[PDB]
Amino acid sequence: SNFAPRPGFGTLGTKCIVKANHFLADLPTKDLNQYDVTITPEVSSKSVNRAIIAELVRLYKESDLGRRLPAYDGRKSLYTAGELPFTWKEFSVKIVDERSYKVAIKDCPQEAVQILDIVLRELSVKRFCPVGRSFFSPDIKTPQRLGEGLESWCGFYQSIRPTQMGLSLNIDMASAAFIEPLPVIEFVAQLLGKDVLSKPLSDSDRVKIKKGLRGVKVEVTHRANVRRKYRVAGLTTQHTHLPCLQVGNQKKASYLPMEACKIVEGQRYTKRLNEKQITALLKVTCQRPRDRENDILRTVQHNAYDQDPYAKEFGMNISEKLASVEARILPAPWLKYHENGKEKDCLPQVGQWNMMNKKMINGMTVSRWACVNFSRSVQENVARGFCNELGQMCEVSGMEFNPEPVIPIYSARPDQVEKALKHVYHTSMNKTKGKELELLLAILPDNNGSLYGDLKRICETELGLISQCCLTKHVFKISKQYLANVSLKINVKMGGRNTVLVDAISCRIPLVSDIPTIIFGADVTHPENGEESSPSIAAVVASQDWPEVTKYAGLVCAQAHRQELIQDLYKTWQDPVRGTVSGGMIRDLLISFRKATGQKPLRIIFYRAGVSEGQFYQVLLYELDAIRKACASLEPNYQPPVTFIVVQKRHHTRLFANNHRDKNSTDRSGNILPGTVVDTKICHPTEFDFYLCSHAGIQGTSRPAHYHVLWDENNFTADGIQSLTNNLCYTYARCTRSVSIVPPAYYAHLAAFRARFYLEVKPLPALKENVKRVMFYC
RNA sequence: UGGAGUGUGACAAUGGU
RNA sequence: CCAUUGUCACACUCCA
Ligand SMILES: [Mg+2]
Repeated sequence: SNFAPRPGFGTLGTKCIVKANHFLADLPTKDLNQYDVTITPEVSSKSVNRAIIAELVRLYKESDLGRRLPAYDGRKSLYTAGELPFTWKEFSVKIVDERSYKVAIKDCPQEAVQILDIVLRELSVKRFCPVGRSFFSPDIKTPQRLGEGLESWCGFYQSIRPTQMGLSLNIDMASAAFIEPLPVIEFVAQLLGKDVLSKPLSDSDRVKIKKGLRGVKVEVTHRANVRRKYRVAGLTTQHTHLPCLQVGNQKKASYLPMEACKIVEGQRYTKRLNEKQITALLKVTCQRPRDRENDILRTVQHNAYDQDPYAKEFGMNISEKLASVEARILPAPWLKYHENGKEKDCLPQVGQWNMMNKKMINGMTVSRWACVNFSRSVQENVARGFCNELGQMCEVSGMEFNPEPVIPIYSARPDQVEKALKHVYHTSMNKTKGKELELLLAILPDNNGSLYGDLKRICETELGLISQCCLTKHVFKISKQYLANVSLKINVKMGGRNTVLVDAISCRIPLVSDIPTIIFGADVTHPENGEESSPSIAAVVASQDWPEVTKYAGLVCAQAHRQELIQDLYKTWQDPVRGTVSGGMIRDLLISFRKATGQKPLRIIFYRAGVSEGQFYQVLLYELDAIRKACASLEPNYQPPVTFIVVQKRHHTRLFANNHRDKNSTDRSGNILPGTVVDTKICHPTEFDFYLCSHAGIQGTSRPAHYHVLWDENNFTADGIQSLTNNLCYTYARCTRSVSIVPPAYYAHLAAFRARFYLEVKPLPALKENVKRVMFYC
């Protein structure tokens, strides 16, 4: 039917003013009429068809139409200011640069602003040039060259969206690099970086220049007045040392001097960017959020939708100022640490912190391990020193480490990885009278080349041993931060936890810490390798302790090729021995939660990540039906209130600060503070969703996460969801900062990306039991 | 593959005509 | 055709 409505706006948190990029567009719903084309031929060239329509209209702008400027999308459709008096016009206006075109002519906001978007694209095409959807214009921000002849301006790309303030036009900034409009002499001088007038060019250099100039339009300069432009037919094999240029038809071999041509501002694309060019473009493409806001503001002031014949003939209005919206800043939560450490409560300042004089909540006390060395550079002494230093860092960071390994560090070679792992596991099994190995510190080389894949495939699919890898350069140059951040992984990998929310411990967080609640997750990772052969694999994670929700336990399965839905939540196959057996992922995760806590969950919160607005409804229907069926098949009369929350990240809605000279910014990359929520004036007006940016920026802008709360049953308040999501966004296991998208929907993608190595329709090999209950993937 | 983030390229899924 | 999103790869920056 319909999604879950909005139960209001929040009030808690501080106040601040954020200026997003959503220019409100006063829609002119006076009158708009569509039309069509009755053409006997067919032209597939968008630009050519557009020129045709323009010329044909000019041929009869005032003769028959009358004081009108009709539009044209690019298909069988024309949009005017109304219904024109004529009904049976006949025109066969040809184009000369050649077939007769015989013709016989015969809810309020959506259609009107679809016409608005059509005329927007028409204006952009008429003024600037088109390129992969995004229009780019030179005279925007003083374009400058970044390479030999490649110079990059600042383009843009609009998209109307039916937001809350009345539908609004959107704007973003995209950059492309095109060749400079300079004489060929200077172009060659900059390309080769050497003297060219007195120094003859080599054959390889000549071939490179010919390839670079292939397809480049050139205008003759030997004529003062007739500077006709021609396409480059080729370069002749034979300052007279400069080879002649072939233009025109291949049969009509015309030779011109290299100095008798010029660049005609190339249209589509230049030669593929190199390493030295991509770095400069990256240095220029993304700037501080202040500069991003300035360019977004400028690209509409320059484009000037206000003063335009189309705007005059329709009345459409777009304010040249970015939208100003109020957006509360949620407060950071309190974190409880083990009492043995100097500090027991640390609050995150700007969304990040470090464990100075702090100790993890639970130390799993690893006492058996081995270190396998997959390299020739690092040797026994260096590997033993690295292991000892990691042990000392782990002991000072919270859990006891056995100072000496079970077996001496078994050096090996990359090719015999299976033999090395088998020997190490079996030797250490033989010793200690058969006690399983807690962890193995692999040390794999810099450019492993599937060694990492083979290692993390064997150690989990076949052996059942929790592993941990470190590159060679880190071993050679160890740092306290690096050792601490690997110690966090080692601690969470053994079923322990290291950070816990103070609110959850006290059982005070709303609608979560009063009855058993499990916070799920989901994601997919398509193969992008061939077609119909490599299955796309799906992952699901779920919490496994109610008083504090920090421990997850994921499990993965393969599914059909490039299917976005999580194919198998609840699958039933006939089994004559047992009957109509059930299974999937939901049954297994609920069973694991029940075993690991004691009480069946009584409220499911689900964080399905990565779906499109086009298929929100279909994915909601299928996943929620699967959840209901799975839970109903676990115990009769067991229907927990589910709460879908779809997470999106790749969205083109930025967020800046009202004044960029104040304390309303982070330490660096002075965009918004970590924790802002913007659920007013930029969102789906009738569906409950809210932007959010829980992660401190580092450079460039900060792409806020766009949570889109789908079907909701247990009646969360909007402030309740915002607070719970921001708070949950802090308890990240493998890091000490604040994550962008919440860990329940982060671990899913992380485990799905992990599971791609397990394969080598066609389900993946199962994970061993003793590496499933713990966070193997993280 | 210590981790977090934001730029680009390539490829891909889905909604309306 | 017009979009909304996703995966992968590379580059850069930052952490005690
Ligand atoms: Mg993902």
